[PDB]
Amino acid sequence: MMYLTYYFIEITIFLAILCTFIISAKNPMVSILYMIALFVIAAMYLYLIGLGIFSLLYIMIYIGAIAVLFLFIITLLDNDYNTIITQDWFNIENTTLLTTIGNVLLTNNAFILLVLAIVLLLGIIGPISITMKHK
Amino acid sequence: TAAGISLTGGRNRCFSEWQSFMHCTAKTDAKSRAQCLPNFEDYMECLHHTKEKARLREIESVLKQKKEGLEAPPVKVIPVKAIGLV
Amino acid sequence: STPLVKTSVNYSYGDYPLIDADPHFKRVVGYMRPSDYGVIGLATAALPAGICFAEWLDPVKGKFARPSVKFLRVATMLGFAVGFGAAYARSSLRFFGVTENAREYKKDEAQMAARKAAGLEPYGTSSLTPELQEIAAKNSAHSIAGLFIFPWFNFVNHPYHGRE
Amino acid sequence: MFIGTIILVLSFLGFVFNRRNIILAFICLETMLLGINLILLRNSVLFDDISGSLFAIVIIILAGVESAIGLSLLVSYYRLRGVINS
Amino acid sequence: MIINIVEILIFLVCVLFSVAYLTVAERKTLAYMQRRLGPNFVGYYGLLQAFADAVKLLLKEIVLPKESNYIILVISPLITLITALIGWVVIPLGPGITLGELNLGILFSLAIGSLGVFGSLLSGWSSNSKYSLLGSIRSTAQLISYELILTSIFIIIIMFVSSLNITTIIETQRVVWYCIPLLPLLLIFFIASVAETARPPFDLTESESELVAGYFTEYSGSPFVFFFLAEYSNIILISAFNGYLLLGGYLSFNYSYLFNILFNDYSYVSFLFEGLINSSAYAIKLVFLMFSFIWVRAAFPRFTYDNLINFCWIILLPLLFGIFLIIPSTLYIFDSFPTL
Amino acid sequence: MNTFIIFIILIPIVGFALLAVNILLAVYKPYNEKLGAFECGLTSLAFNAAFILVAILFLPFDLEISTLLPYVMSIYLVSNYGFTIVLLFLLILIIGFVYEINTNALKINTDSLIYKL
Amino acid sequence: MLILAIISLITFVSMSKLSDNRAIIRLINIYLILVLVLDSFLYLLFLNNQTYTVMGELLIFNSFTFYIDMLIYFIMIVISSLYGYNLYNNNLYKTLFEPKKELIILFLINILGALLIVHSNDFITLFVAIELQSYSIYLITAIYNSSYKASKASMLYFFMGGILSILIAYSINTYYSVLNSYTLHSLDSLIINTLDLNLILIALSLGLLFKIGIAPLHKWLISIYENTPILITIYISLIPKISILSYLVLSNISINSLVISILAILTLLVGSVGGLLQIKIKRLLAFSGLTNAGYMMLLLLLNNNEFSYLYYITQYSISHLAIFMIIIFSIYYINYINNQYNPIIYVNQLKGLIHDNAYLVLSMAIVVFSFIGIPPLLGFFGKLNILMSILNNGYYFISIVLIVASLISALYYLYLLNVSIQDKNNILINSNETVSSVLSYILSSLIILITFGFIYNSLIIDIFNVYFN
Ligand SMILES: CCCCC/C=C/C/C=C\CCCCCCCC(=O)O[C@H](COC(=O)CCCCCCCCCCCCCCC)COP(=O)([O-])OCC[N+](C)(C)C
Repeated sequence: MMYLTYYFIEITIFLAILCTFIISAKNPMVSILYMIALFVIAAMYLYLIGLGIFSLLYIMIYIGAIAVLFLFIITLLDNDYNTIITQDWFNIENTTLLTTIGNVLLTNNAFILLVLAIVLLLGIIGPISITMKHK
Repeated sequence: TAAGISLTGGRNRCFSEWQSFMHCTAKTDAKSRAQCLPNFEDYMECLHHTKEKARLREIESVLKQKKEGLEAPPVKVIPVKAIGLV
Repeated sequence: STPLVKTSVNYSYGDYPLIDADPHFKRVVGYMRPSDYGVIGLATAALPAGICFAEWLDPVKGKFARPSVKFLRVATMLGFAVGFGAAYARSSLRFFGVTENAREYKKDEAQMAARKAAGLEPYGTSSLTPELQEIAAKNSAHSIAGLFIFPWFNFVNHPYHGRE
Repeated sequence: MFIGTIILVLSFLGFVFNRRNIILAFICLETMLLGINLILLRNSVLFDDISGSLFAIVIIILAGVESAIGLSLLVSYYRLRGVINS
Repeated sequence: MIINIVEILIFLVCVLFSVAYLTVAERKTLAYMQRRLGPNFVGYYGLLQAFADAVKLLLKEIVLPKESNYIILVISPLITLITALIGWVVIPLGPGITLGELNLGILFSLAIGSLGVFGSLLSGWSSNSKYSLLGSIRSTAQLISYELILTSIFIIIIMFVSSLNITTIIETQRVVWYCIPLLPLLLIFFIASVAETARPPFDLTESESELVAGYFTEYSGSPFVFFFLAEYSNIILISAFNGYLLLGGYLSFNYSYLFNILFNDYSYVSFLFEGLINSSAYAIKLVFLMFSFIWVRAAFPRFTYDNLINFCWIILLPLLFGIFLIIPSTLYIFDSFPTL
Repeated sequence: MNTFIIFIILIPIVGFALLAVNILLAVYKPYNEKLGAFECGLTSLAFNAAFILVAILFLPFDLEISTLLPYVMSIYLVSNYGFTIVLLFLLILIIGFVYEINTNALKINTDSLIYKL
Repeated sequence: MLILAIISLITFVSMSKLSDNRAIIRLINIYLILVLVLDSFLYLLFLNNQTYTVMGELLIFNSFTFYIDMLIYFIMIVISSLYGYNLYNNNLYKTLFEPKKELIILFLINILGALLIVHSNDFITLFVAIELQSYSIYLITAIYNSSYKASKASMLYFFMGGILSILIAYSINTYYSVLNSYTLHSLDSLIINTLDLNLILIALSLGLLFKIGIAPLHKWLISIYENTPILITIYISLIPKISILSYLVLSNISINSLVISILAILTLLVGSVGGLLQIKIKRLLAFSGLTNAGYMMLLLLLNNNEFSYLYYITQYSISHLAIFMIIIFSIYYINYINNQYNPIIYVNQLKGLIHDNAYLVLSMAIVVFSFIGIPPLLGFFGKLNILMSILNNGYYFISIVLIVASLISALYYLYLLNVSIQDKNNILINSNETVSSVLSYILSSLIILITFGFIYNSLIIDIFNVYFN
């Protein structure tokens, strides 16, 4: 019971080694399904280290979009010490990881955001430019 | 830049000694810069806990080489359900 | 409008005195000289004149033909953008004390004195909190240096203008 | 640091010693980015610093656009040949 | 531990039986809109119809075609059913009254939803019947395209709340339901929830007339049970998303006056009565939505693939980006950026 | 061991139990004619660019939509500043959307009869 | 201006027909010229070597980056002229050189990526700019999808660039893990003495340098350069080199690095020796580019490399543009067009060009002797400044190797002139056709710069002493 949550980190690590079955898969599909399994293991590990919101974002994006594209396309083509956790009360707001990321990304690094807008603009223009034959 | 911002928008875990070290590097010059090497070791120490781990290593090593009993107010581990019991 | 961080005072970017380290967009457009409007007009004329002369030199389809009205309209639009960027840059450079700025210096002194007489803030009141004001300042300070790459302006009434 | 490192190295070796297929190649690219990001995020947590997580978000987005462009390139490559013999 | 078990069994039984009876309710409602009766013979008033179909299908042989990946063909329906049911863990029937009280409840809903295209994407590869392949590619396209609309409406709503806890989003609606200021957004969520669920008129994915049956052409027995169950459970769950994003969830009316008349102190009677009121409000909203799914199925002919893709990417998505621009603009104009 | 994790564990067990009931109770008599794939009763691949293109353009647009999550979770803290930044971000993306519309990216005999007298 | 151009151009190219491509490209050519001339006066900001940190310490602006920026605009102007104007008005050249619909937008976005690489003050900005440039350059490689070789090239490029980008991201994150920082500005002499960052910084440098194709990872890039359309190769072989090299020079993270020393030596040897047995024009030019990238890599081992690097990169950009343009012009006099993406392929196809166009061969001679480094052409002074720097800093053996590599590469530089001044049996008698005025004027301007730049050397050093000191 306590050894479970203790070795939970080491279990995700072992399953990740094992899943990286991706290389040895006879069928590339099967390889893509094992890639999805690896991504779920990654989401599991992310929650354990305290970054669950990232577990959910990974599920949303890499499995929800990137794995979906992968499958679409291929159907179509032929350190032993323990840390002290201490409390203090200086934080009166309900500020989480997502709020802080929004704060810094939209104020301290607005430039990075607009450059990412240009990068996504590229991610739109390019595929159209090379997969479509005009006129 | 986001340097110095913690996961909750405050100051990160290792801000204080970093800010002390910057107070150094502001006051000193290139010739005098070696003058606060100490602030930089403090910063790297907060970051990586290396001398702390070494000190704990020597403490554990000598502790496990001891058969005599220890008479000091001890540390007790309790289940999470048992916080505040009795 | 109290600064949260320490700034240099009357720092010399050039041979002339400093008026404003990060001037507000309204000031930079407000202090523009007739020569700067001449620059805007010259760019606005030059860009379609440029396309027409280019067609003269080396016709696109062998035989000379005047560029269509769509392209000329484009040309005017983009030329005005380039001219305005150039003119804004000239005015801001005056503000930093890099080009000659006697007229702008006097006009600023008068405007600041009038504002002080009225009891208002020298740089106006901001709808942002001071932390967002420092962040806006650190984002807009000397952003005219990247005029070639991206346009960025100061639209925020912050107090970090580098004066006394 | 451990799970991310091993995903990175095993995906790299899968990429290099691929002599089976190009899809394996795409997948090794993606999983390398995964391992990089996991190392990054563990470091972010240990430092209680937001810069690590900000760069993790940016990697996520850029890996998205990179996957989009790469699959578009593969499709354009296929359009001429009809078959991927790797 | 015991209380946790009892809560989970109660919730699970209610959800499974509600899905089972939604099928009967669909048949009966369509029947009465078609001047006929629908199931009224298997069980009193046809109330055991769904269990009859269930038992039959569980006694049916499983056929694994020769060219098929049998593992994938059997596991794809299983994963789609699991995700469809996992989606229910965050749905509240009252303030904090849910199996999972996550501060990232919305993000959980969206993620588990995005795990919903894999049944369609995988079955075509597993069946190998050609009809299944065409259906699978077209479905994957349609589903992802409309998932975009659903995610965009989620974002627009969070613009008003600034929270990813579902209960908080519901509580903010005591002032007004969000379907009042955003009526056009509610219409689009219905049109898109119909499409994302693959229901008529947008049933191109498994339309019998264009393609016999659909991706499920080859699914007999329990795998067919799983696709069926996942489809109706997803209908109810996306009606739930609609309910708490736009219809105020479990909020009906201010019953403070009434409770002060009836009771004079807190008691298990009053807690139960409040629980019943909240749950009844939320369940009546769910019932109106399910009825609307059935109504739209009764009234309209199907779209073509080109038609629905054109819809989503040329009529809906521009409007949603326009709303992305106009909602924060209205917040800024009136100084009403919501606090955390 | 809260309700969340127990429910999450419980669902796949129910799925596997229904599957095992089917395997245990149903007959199983495969033969060649039954194993054939069904295509209207008798035995018996180029695609269009827009098929590729819907899928491929899903990923950038999904990323655009999900890039607004940090914004809507921090709207008040970023005030009228972040507001303007996110307008610029949205307009830049809207430009790419306009390009997509005008190029008609996702979309898939009138001669007269003349006699030489 | 660049962002505004990109936005407008996306709108127009959406709303314009395929026949308007060249007119659009002429429009942008003139726009860039106008920006270069009207906004040049911003140099004045950089007087006394004044440095500015901008965008919340993400971007850094000094005289060096301003100069690199102007140079990149000049290169973009020249390169866009080749697409915006027809050499000849015959059917053959309409088939040979037609601009794709989206090509100009890709060019501008890749230029933006390069400028953001140059100005990058923080590692997040560096990585985003690297990925922006890498993606745009993948697409530019792939936009001519009728070519089998171009598609194969774009795919190989995608994979090699992806691996190098992962190496770069790994280096960035290791630097973060050790220092909890994303800026090199946090580094100081005390910090470098205290901590061993050598491994991390060299991994970052190597990840950047293998993207411009330094040995022993050259061959994939030379193959890509060989297999792309010629007007694409003129671009993709130049801009990434400039951006990456300029960033590395500005950052100075590999001073006296033993590994960079060995790799620069190896790059010189492979670029010089390996280009000898080449028979294809573009492979010859790619090995030229490899040797010159070696010459510039040497400058990453020392401080105060700004003058030598700027002079060398400018003269190299001019010589590279000019030699590609000469190869382009010599197409009109070949008797066999190999295909529509690469009309001329083998060096021997220039044989006897002096009998068809004497002054084209004069220009060719001038550019070749610049590459060899014959004074008083620009190439000589570029090599002279580089030797001055490296000998001032005690790189004796590397100087000897540089001598030897220049000697060896002179052989396959003169191969071109050798076959060009030989004699061809069928000699042009007459022609009504006129080469386009604009491109001929541009080629002439480049040639005159290479020939008579040295008269301004002392004026240039005087200006430099006030803007970079
Ligand atoms: C009316 C505006 C037109 C200006 C357009 C400029 C376009 C640049 C395009 C290509 C670069 C091409 C050659 C650049 C010249 C360097 C200027 C300079 O002096 O270099 C210094 C720094 O020296 C260095 O590190 C070394 C530079 C290496 C040059 C190698 C070539 C030497 C031979 C060229 C001879 C010049 C031809 C004259 C023929 C009559 C930067 O000077 P600066 O930063 O103060 O800016 C100058 C003031 N400006 C903005 C108004 C123009």
